[PDB]
Amino acid sequence: QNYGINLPITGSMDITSTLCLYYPTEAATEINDNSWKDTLSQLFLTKGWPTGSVYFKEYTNIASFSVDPQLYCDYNVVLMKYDATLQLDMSELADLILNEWLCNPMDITLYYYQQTDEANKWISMGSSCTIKVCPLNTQTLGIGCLTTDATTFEEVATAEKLVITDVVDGVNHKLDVTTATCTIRNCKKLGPRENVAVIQVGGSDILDITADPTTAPQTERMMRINWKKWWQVFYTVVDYVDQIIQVMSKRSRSLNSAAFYYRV
Amino acid sequence: QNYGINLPITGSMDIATSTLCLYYPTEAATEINDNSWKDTLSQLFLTKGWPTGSVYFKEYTNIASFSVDPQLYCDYNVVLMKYDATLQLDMSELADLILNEWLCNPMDITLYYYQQTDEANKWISMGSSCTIKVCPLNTQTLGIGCLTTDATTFEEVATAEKLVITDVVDGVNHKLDVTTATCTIRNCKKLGPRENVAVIQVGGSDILDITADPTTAPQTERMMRINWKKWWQVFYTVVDYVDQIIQVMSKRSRSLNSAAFYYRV
Amino acid sequence: QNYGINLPITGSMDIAYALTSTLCLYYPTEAATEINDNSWKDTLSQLFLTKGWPTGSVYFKEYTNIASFSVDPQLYCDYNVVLMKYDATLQLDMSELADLILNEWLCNPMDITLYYYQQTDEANKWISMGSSCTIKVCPLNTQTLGIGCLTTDATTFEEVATAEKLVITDVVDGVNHKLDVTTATCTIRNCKKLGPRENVAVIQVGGSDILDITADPTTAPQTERMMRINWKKWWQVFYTVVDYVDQIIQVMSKRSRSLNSAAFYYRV
Amino acid sequence: QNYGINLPITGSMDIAYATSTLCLYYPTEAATEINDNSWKDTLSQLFLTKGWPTGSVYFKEYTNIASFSVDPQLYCDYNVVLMKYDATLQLDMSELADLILNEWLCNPMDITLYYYQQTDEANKWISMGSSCTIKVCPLNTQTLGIGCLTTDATTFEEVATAEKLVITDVVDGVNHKLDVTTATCTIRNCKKLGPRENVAVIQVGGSDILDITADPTTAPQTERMMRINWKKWWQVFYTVVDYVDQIIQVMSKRSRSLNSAAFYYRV
Amino acid sequence: ASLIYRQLLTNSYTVDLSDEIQEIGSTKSQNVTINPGPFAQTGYAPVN
Ligand SMILES: [Ca+2]
Ligand SMILES: [Ca+2]
Ligand SMILES: [Ca+2]
Ligand SMILES: [Ca+2]
Ligand SMILES: [Ca+2]
Ligand SMILES: [Ca+2]
Ligand SMILES: [Ca+2]
Ligand SMILES: [Ca+2]
Ligand SMILES: [Ca+2]
Ligand SMILES: [Ca+2]
Ligand SMILES: [Ca+2]
Ligand SMILES: [Ca+2]
Repeated sequence: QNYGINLPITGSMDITSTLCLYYPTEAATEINDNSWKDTLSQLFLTKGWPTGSVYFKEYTNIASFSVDPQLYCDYNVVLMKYDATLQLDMSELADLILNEWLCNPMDITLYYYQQTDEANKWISMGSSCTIKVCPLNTQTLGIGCLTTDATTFEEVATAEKLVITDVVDGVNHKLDVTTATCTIRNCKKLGPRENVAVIQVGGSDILDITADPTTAPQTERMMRINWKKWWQVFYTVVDYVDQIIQVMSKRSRSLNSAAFYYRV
Repeated sequence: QNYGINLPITGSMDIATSTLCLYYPTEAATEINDNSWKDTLSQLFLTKGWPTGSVYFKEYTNIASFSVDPQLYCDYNVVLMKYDATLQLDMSELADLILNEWLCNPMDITLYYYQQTDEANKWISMGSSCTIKVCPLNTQTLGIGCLTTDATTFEEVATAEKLVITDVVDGVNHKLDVTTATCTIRNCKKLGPRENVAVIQVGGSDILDITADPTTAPQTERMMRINWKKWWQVFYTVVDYVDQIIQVMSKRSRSLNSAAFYYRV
Repeated sequence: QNYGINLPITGSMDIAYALTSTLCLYYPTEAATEINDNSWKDTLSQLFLTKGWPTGSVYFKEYTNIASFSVDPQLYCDYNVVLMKYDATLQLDMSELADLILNEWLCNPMDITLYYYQQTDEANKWISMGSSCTIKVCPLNTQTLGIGCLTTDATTFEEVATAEKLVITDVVDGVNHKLDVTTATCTIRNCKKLGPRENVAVIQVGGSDILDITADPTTAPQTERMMRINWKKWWQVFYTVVDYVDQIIQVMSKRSRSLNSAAFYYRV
Repeated sequence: QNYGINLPITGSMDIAYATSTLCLYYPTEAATEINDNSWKDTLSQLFLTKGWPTGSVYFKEYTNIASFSVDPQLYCDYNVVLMKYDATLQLDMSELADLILNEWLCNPMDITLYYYQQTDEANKWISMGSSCTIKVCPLNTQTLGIGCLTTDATTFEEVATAEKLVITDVVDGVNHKLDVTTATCTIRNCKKLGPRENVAVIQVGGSDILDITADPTTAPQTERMMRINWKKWWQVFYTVVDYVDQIIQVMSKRSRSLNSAAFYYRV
Repeated sequence: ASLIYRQLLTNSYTVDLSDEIQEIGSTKSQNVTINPGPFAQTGYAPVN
């Protein structure tokens, strides 16, 4: 209980959880049974999860879910339906919910903002996020744009529910986001979030959760299954819950000993 | 991992980028009646030694409105709270919520009876209009001074409150009747202090009971108070003495999610 | 000679030890239609002879569709190479076919009108094949009463397949189920995955690599025998297969089950 | 790799040492006489007493020996086939018993192009189908027929006519041309490998008439070939259930094959 | 004195008999299965 300090841990070589399951409304529509949640709860009970420990969350679309996706649970499994036209949206959602972000406010009408390093990004969430950026040189004049006129700005998003923006580091920008229907925050990626796993249904493993173009890492918590029946999807998840949990882990920020290290 | 929390640290008794959020009521901005005052304050903070782009200004209309799920954004948070004689309890509740670390679990009043385990266990309810009525139950799960079926006989402990910290007798089950449509109630435990936030009260006397115990009324270093007649003077005071305020505060308590409470399902 | 037992095999790590088979190539009718040459099988046979395969050792099998081929894909041949055409809407069908023809399955019968069924292990599935499979399952609690379904009424059953030529159902292990398969056209068996089938390799001619032959959602292994190519000409596809037959055979191996040392180990 | 089949096993002569599936093939006559809807459920319950858990005993129904001989399938670890004796079907019973009880390795036999010869006494020609009509013309060393013109099939010597299952044995070492009716028949060149302990045959009625060897000087009566006198199919089924222990003890499930086919196919 | 713990653990099969004594006096009730599902929306026919 010496919180807040990092002390070396020496080891010798010679020697009650809650699960949340997020699914699209299409799944419930196809199931077309109102007792399906209770059925899955009883199946999870057979797998060992006591009744009431499994929560079922429904979202209408990846677009809607991407608006501040709060996941309160010891373990979270998100069933993401693949659409070939939503590759970037799926990637951004996965990046936001599979990593821990420390976000600070942004007041675009009062300050110019730059990204300090590779771990820094601008995360914008809202009804309609339209982000236009004007880079400034060392004299505080636009490069390819005019600070006074926002039409000349360079548009990097349009009516986006969720957008992760990555401008060139070390250069100040003037932003012109739609603060009325969007909130933009200057975030830094601390690391992975072991609490959450994504199971894509359909598609061909198209997810880039790294802004680096030279890497498209496929973590153990990113899974993909071919599907035709949502009942079979849910049966697979229930039957292999043990493997999914083993792939995931408790949230380090949640655990005690995270006090004074950006807890929760 | 453990970060070695279970390990001792030995020290010798002889050896020898952050952000600042300022919460203010709309009254202050109205009285100042200047459009560039935020830029002016940013420049004055720069003179103090705060890099441009590190100070942010958050505005709330009222203490009651701000009490609805307050958000703590920066590494240092400083809330200017205006004193009203009729809002002593509201100021105390808001100060308790934003100065102490809370761990809250969901409550489903419509399907369960609830009790407070220990003195640290309170019921924090927030929303547009919270109206909590309670019925204590005896050992046989029967109402005491109330009919469990009939809610009109329940005892009213809050009325159209934006924020309530209800404290009932420990070890006694209660049936709760609240307006869940315009209010959410959570079973919270006070973990401890939150050195990330400080409250400067502009106005009246030293009135902030951040402890439910009636025999204790602590006044921590983060609970400051000033006498005011001009909001420009108030802000000049804050800017000039930011170093003292920061020294009183500690940025390590900053949370990841900016919510006033840690939520557990 | 000592069949049926498992005697340890001992070998040395510091010793130097300084055609007859048969190949079957399965392709869709689209390939033949595009090639539009009567003697194309003979031409490929001659080219295989150039590569070292005696004439008469290369068989050319034609299937109309993936869906039709999935109905009992009998491959009796020392080496089998299945060129399956990718379709965006048939990912699960392709995965099921690949699993069925790439793994060894020990299957027992299922009389769903006499018995409830439970899968006892991660390697136990229900494989159903036929003209039209429509599997509808009802899980039962410990009282043999349906969970979320009515044991007496099938319309309340939960459907996990609809007019499927081939399907591999995986239900929650350890719980009894009452099934309502359409046995009038489709037959269902309780199968256990012994392991990989070295005889068969599948070349996906088309889109990206989407096959996963493991029910476990956490793993999608891409073994040696699962190959993938891009294409615009079936002649080019066949030329590639002929030219790199040696690599394909090296990736594959003779079927372990049919080896005369597997006697009393589920074959010969 | 090879399970160490080439290595030896040394056992001592003194040291004290001290879910299988069961298929029951029966004719439709049995079901008709039983005349009960749930007799399979009853027999399942009774097997449960002998120790076979529910879901392990399966009942297969075949209309006739003739039909069942058309590519028979062996589904369970222990396959018990009840064969109804008919004095006019002795050879059919013998052929079916040989096919199921003995393991066979068969190769394809394209007859429209190639002459074929039997190699050793272990090689036969097994033909199955709706109607297998086989006419063989032996050839001398010059590839000319012996007692039959090669071109004209009417001179060929018939060996089977409209048969569901035929196990043809011709003189070894002499080529033959076969005019087999391939439209409704498939003929394969097979070799008998050895016994199949997976399957046992129980003959109801009759007088112990089954030769499972092509050799005329030998009609072995293995332990898996059994016979019982019968007058009620309920009595027959109760006998089988009550004595399943003895039948299983006489059988062995290590011969369970990966596929249900009665023969191993090699191209 | 440990005999109290040992005997309390040993003679625990009588708890079942006490439970049966309570059960026989308990009042019993039964519940019927609840018709579930997204019930089809059927309204009035078109009339004049
Ligand atoms: Ca521009
Ligand atoms: Ca987006
Ligand atoms: Ca950047
Ligand atoms: Ca209040
Ligand atoms: Ca009252
Ligand atoms: Ca209390
Ligand atoms: Ca399929
Ligand atoms: Ca149902
Ligand atoms: Ca399963
Ligand atoms: Ca003649
Ligand atoms: Ca015959
Ligand atoms: Ca012969």
